[PDB]
Amino acid sequence: YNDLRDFLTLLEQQGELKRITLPVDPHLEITEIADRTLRAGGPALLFENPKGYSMPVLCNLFGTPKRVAMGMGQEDVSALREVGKLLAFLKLNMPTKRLRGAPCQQKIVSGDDVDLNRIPIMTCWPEDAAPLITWGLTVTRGPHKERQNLGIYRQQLIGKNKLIMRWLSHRGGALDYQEWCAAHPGERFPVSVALGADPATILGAVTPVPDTLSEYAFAGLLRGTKTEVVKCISNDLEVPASAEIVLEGYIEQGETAPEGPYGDHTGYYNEVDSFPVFTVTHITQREDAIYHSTYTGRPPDEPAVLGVALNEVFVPILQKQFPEIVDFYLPPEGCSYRLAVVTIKKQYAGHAKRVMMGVWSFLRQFMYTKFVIVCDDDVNARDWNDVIWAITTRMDPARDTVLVENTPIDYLDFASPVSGLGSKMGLDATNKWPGETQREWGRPIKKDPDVVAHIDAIWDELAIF
Amino acid sequence: YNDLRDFLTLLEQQGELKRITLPVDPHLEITEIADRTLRAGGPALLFENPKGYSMPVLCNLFGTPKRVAMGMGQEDVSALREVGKLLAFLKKQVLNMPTKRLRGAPCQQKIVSGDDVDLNRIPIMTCWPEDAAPLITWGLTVTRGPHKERQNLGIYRQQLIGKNKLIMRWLSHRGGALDYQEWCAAHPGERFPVSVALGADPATILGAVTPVPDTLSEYAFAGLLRGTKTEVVKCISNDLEVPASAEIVLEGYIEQGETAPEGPYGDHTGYYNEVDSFPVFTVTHITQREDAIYHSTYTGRPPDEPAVLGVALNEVFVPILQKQFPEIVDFYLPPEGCSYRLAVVTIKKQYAGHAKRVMMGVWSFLRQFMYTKFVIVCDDDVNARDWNDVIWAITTRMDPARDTVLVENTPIDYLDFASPVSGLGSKMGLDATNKWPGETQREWGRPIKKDPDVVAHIDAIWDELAIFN
Ligand SMILES: Cc1cc2c3c(c1C)C(C)(C)CC=[N+]3c1c([nH]c(=O)[nH]c1=O)N2C[C@H](O)[C@H](O)[C@H](O)COP(=O)(O)O
Ligand SMILES: Cc1cc2c3c(c1C)C(C)(C)CC=[N+]3c1c([nH]c(=O)[nH]c1=O)N2C[C@H](O)[C@H](O)[C@H](O)COP(=O)(O)O
Ligand SMILES: [Mn+2]
Ligand SMILES: [Mn+2]
Ligand code: NA
Ligand code: NA
Repeated sequence: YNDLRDFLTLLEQQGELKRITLPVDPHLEITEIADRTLRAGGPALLFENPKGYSMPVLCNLFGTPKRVAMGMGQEDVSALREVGKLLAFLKLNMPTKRLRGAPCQQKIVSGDDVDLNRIPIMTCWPEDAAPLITWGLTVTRGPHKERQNLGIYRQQLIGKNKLIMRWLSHRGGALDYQEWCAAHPGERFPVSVALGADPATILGAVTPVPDTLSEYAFAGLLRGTKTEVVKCISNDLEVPASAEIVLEGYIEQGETAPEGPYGDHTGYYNEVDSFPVFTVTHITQREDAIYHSTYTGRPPDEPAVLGVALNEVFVPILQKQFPEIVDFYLPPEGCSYRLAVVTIKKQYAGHAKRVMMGVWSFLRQFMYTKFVIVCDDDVNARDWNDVIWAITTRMDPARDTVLVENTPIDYLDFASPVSGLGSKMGLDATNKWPGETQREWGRPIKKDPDVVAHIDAIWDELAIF
Repeated sequence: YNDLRDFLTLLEQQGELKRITLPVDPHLEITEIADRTLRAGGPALLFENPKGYSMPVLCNLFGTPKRVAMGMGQEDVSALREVGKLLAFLKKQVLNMPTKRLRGAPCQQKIVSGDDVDLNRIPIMTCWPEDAAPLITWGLTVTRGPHKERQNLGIYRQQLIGKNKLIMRWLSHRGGALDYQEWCAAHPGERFPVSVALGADPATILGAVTPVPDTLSEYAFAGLLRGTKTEVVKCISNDLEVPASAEIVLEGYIEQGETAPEGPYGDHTGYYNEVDSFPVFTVTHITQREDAIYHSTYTGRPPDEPAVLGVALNEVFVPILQKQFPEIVDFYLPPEGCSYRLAVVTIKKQYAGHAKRVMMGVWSFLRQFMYTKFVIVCDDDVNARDWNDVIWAITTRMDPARDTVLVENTPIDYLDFASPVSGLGSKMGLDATNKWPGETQREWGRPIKKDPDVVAHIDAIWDELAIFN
């Protein structure tokens, strides 16, 4: 049973983990180092000597797509499509195996002894309001079913034992809380947060499984074995037995705090807003605990890289519905969800428009995607040289652009005319068939596949780089 | 005086030239290798062992903008901006800079003529699988008209159609085609002398492709880029002058009335153009160096070497645009947009609506951009040349329907089959600037700026951190 430490050893053996012994400040400096590292596609980083703390800080864990694949037990990034077919089928799944004891409860501190200032919580960007917890798996139950939701919600430090719980309203945690308030007026909402669980559990948290299903069950499928958990000390929620640190407590109904500003995955600061306060009554941890953290900012960042790997999971699901789709890609540069490029085997005049409408309606992850570019299958969706070529040689802008107004848009997207509402643009860059054009369309240059294959074979021997 | 061989030694010293000793076919395989190389921003390539020939093939010479700059003697590509300002002023007496004529030159060490001429001995490349035939792609075609002394140099592609016959595919507004057309009127039925140089020095090659006036010889502009007069030699069979340092020269004539169906050939748009008739160039002499090297390239789906050349030569217009529109910080036409079809412009925005004035300027000020169908406008925090910045701007600063300008029934290239009607089509401008009060009623986002003190500290300890190892 691989916990997180086993994963770090695996990475270190493969030159995918680097230990920093120099003094480095959790205030701003770690983010700067990790940002350079990620942008050059370097290793995961373990800062063994954070200025002013004894607990090492692990970050950039999932800063390459390879390391996301490795964290699901697979060799490479193409294996992620198979986990996508699996995800199709859930739309008996395996419960958790509850241990009687666990390393994450070796050292326990509670009540007045709780001090989150002892943890090397990072400050990411210069005008961020305060230190911010960024890799917490938040565990909740609602009042109406047994299912335990795991989510990643950022958490601002506001006291020795107070965090802000910044879940957006469509998240599992926020729905569970909202229902608890209606169904049990005035009663404290139990909550627990696990830091540094095994990678299958972490990636399971972030994969959008149904709300009906526990993210613990999915992680079991990725792992091949049941997720090992332990009952929390102060509530009936279960947390991963291998966790490095666990926070337990509750949300007092009505209690809220102004959150942020914080730099966001779009590369801008979110302005201040109110969210629930999470009161921390217990902090449990391993001997030798490692603090797992990250940051978001201008893309690409670790979330963006996670998001590119998880898009591979969705390709199969889309292809099941739309078998004409050859590839489907959401570039990191587009803030991970705002632009999609789709390639198809076009079969009839107008086909591109059906595909756009499918991207905008089929799955909710893409409901808010404001640019969609559709191309033929001779275009590599992942290369702007091909995509721009297609746009500039197969479109007449006014004929081939679809605009739709008053559509749902992310409420934090300041570029839309009104919060929550905006337009979308679809670019039909497919070759135009009779009916779509009265001109003689051009015959595109295709490569000889035998020449390509021969050059693949002798490429290393050629030794050009 | 740097000839081409000196340039290749310079490149090799800097890891910018790679010699391939493996057997490689000029039919299709070289193009494939060069294409991968260029798309990964790799070196120039010298295939020392082309399957079925003894003459090495040089390609991807100018596949990088750096190497275009190096070929003009410079560190970087901006020196072309100074040429921008110079070309402005002519609309400078010692820009009446002639050629220096040598008697004898390495390009005439080995000579072959009449029935001995066999172009099949040259490793002429076939670029794409459905191309009609092997194609000469880096020939500097030299011509004189009957009415002035000026020698025009152009690059016109030439299909192989016989042991001693090429098709001369010059479009009708080119210098060569005008010279020929005038010769026919002024000397009915007389053969039109023409010569083609392969593998000249880099300043000559780059000069050939610069858009100088028809009044001026492209040999004179190369002299300005070089700093010294272009060294030439008289041809054997005519009075035209070719670069002394050329690796190979073809001499001959066009027989009036003689034409051949040309192509299909794949071209810089990434499509095949269909068959069409052009004059036939009859080759009477082939002169060359000892150890001659064949310089070639290919055009196809961008980016290719022509596109990269085109991008470096557009730097010439930035200064001219900036004189008119000083708000413009950068102006870039990516190769992947067929070199002219999309432009990205960055500005210091000064008032609501500013992006729209700029779009209209791109579409109206200069003729080279009249036919540009997409324009993206951004602020000066965006590097116009990095799709990671440009896509970021588009996706964080636009509402698609509010911020997109479409205009219909505008001039479009007649060969752009994607427009509804030949010569007529729409254009799109994307305003991706930050929206000011008036343009939006929302509170706009404040971007994340780094602490310069943090950055500086990390620069200092970066090597000691040793993240790579
Ligand atoms: C990986 C990751 C995902 C974050 C995230 C972060 C990371 C590292 C941070 C901490 C660096 C900064 C932004 N975080 C938030 C977030 N979702 C959310 O509602 N609020 C957030 O603050 N997301 C997304 C959220 O965790 C995923 O969408 C879950 O799949 C939601 O699960 P649920 O649907 O079960 O609630
Ligand atoms: C660099 C380069 C430029 C080509 C070119 C090529 C290259 C490598 C080829 C050979 C690979 C394939 C497409 N070529 C043609 C071409 N112009 C033309 O009329 N027919 C062509 O076939 N162009 C452009 C043309 O040579 C330039 O516009 C010259 O500046 C013309 O000079 P002029 O204005 O003095 O006639
Ligand atoms: Mn969930
Ligand atoms: Mn000319
Ligand atoms: Na979740
Ligand atoms: Na020219």
